[PDB]
Amino acid sequence: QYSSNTQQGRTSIVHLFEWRWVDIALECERYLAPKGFGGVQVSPPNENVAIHNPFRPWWERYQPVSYKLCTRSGNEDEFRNMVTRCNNVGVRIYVDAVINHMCGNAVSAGTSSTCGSYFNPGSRDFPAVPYSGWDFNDGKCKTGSGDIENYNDATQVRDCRLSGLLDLALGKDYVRSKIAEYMNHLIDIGVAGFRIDASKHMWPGDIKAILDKLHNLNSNWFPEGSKPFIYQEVIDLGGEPIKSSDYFGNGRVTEFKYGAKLGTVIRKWNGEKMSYLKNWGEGWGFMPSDRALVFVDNHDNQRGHSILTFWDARLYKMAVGFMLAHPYGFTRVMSSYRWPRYFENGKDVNDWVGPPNDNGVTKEVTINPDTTCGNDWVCEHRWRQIRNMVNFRNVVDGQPFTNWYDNGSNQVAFGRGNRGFIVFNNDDWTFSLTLQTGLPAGTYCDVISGDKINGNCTGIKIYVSDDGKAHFSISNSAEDPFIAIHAESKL
Ligand SMILES: C[C@H]1O[C@H](O[C@H]2[C@H](O)[C@@H](O)[C@@H](O[C@H]3[C@H](O)[C@@H](O)[C@H](O)O[C@@H]3CO)O[C@@H]2CO)[C@H](O)[C@@H](O)[C@@H]1N[C@H]1C=C(CO)[C@@H](O[C@H]2O[C@H](CO)[C@@H](O[C@H]3O[C@H](C)[C@@H](N[C@H]4C=C(CO)[C@@H](O)[C@H](O)[C@H]4O)[C@H](O)[C@H]3O)[C@H](O)[C@H]2O)[C@H](O)[C@H]1O
Ligand SMILES: C[C@H]1O[C@H](O[C@H]2[C@H](O)[C@@H](O)[C@@H](O[C@H]3[C@H](O)[C@@H](O)[C@H](O)O[C@@H]3CO)O[C@@H]2CO)[C@H](O)[C@@H](O)[C@@H]1N[C@H]1C=C(CO)[C@@H](O)[C@H](O)[C@H]1O
Ligand SMILES: C[C@H]1O[C@H](O[C@H]2[C@H](O)[C@@H](O)[C@@H](O[C@H]3[C@H](O)[C@@H](O)[C@H](O)O[C@@H]3CO)O[C@@H]2CO)[C@H](O)[C@@H](O)[C@@H]1N[C@H]1C=C(CO)[C@@H](O)[C@H](O)[C@H]1O
Ligand SMILES: [Ca+2]
Ligand SMILES: [Cl-]
Repeated sequence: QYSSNTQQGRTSIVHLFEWRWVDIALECERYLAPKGFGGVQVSPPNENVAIHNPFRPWWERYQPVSYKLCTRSGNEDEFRNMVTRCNNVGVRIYVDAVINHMCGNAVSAGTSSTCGSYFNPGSRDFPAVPYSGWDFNDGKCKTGSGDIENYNDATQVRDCRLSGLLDLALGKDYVRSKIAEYMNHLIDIGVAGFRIDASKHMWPGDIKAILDKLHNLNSNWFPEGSKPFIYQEVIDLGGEPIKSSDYFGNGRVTEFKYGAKLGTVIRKWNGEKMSYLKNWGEGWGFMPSDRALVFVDNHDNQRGHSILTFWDARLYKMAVGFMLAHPYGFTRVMSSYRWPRYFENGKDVNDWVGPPNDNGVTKEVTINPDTTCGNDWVCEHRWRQIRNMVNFRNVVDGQPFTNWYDNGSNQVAFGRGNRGFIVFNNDDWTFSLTLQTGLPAGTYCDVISGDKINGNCTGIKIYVSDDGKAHFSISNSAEDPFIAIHAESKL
């Protein structure tokens, strides 16, 4: 469960949040394959509640109605088509598995669902599965409300309703088997693994029991005996009885400390500075690198405070670039849509807004002439600075963190063996200095400011001399105050 199952030399997943299956299929072929992306995390592919108040929120997809592969992203045919076309060009699909719960307990009965399935929350009736009253934790939960009230009580965190979401009885072999049936359907289609939603709200032993029932990966694309990559969503910043480490038996775990601390550093908040990143990773009290799934922001926390997002583009690019250059963890890049933010007493009252849509119909991802996206899709994964850093990570794969420099403040650099070097200026004055890069002598294209195309650079050029040294100059007023060069950006 710890191996991503990506093609050799492909080291990142991108979350194509709320993207339609047809758009993902095309993206694999036209972009992700040739740009060396490892895979795609997809929104939940299973039927959910169509919520009309407010209007089709992104979070409706986290309220299951059945395991029918029928959503605003598309149907089962489209989903199969996407996985096949993606695997055929060496790009993997990872499913957002919502298996802790069904929908909100107070949702109205009926067929207000993305595949028209009937369901009745009040009577605990989900006949498209089927689930019935016996398949939920109503009787196991010991809180007065039936919901989670206190995170300092590990038992209710697992046995009670997360914000009133009906809590599946994962201790029952029947419930485990219905979930495994769904996950096995996806595996056989060709899915390479799973993001396990709300992992904290499940007993590690119940997750294990479900995983024990899973097939090996599809033997047309994957070597014999391949297991799904598992990365479990557990938010653990400390201070709670449940720990990320409790889930290590099942696979990797999201390291939420990662983006929280890096954002704080890059914003220069709380007295933090980039020079402190010299011992980044386990030195910052993070989980072991071989279990961490890392990211600057995710679909939840990009809607809250302190986290860096595409809204803070300049600092965001640096943070994502630092992450992609650094060997700690397995990296996931966010890909978002814009929504009509509106702040009222410091809260975004429109943080619920679903993907770009015309009366609830998801808009296609259009591609502009300059390779950016239209229709309000942000496409961070297509931003030159990020896309090129995704390749940087591939090129330097397996090389050691080395040649660290800092000015004691916010001017830092480091290399990856003899294959890549990166330089950051986050201070309020100019970074002008000759540094040991660890690289062979040559002219290198800065892949942040530009591209190598045939035999020239479209941006900055760095000149590495015979002793591996090169001069860097980065103004503090630079639009992208960082430079990165690697073995494949050499002229
Ligand atoms: C979203 C996230 O929530 C949980 O995370 C906890 C975390 O475990 C805690 O440690 C802690 O963390 C804080 C920490 O304390 C801070 O100090 C630190 O700085 O920041 C962190 C936060 O980053 O708090 C957080 C937040 O509570 C889960 O542990 C985690 O798994 C969650 N992420 C997941 C899971 C889900 C669930 O599938 C997805 O959730 C999203 O979708 C749901 C469902 O649609 C949506 O909720 C909506 O629907 C509800 C039914 C509704 N409820 C109301 C109705 C009631 C009547 O029945 C009431 O009973 C109830 O109380 C009402 O609130 C919600 O209002 C409505 O919004 C979620 O909002 C949405 O996020 C995530 O996307 C997925 O990634
Ligand atoms: C282990 C520790 O890691 C992180 O701490 C960072 C600091 O946030 C950062 O400012 C910097 O701290 C000093 C640095 O170590 C030192 O070399 C430099 O000269 O001065 C810096 C402060 O001015 O670097 C450290 C990591 O080296 C996290 O932010 C911390 O939360 C984290 N602490 C841990 C460890 C313990 C055990 O004592 C608990 O207190 C806490 O629960 C846990 O999170
Ligand atoms: C492909 C493209 O990537 C990069 O562009 C990013 C910005 O760097 C990023 O900050 C963000 O810009 C938004 C900005 O923050 C805000 O002021 C404004 O309201 O909205 C902007 C988006 O419209 O997003 C864009 C991408 O959408 C580079 O900075 C661009 O130079 C880069 N274009 C290049 C690169 C290539 C090939 O690598 C060519 O295809 C393209 O023609 C060329 O212009
Ligand atoms: Ca639960
Ligand atoms: Cl996540």
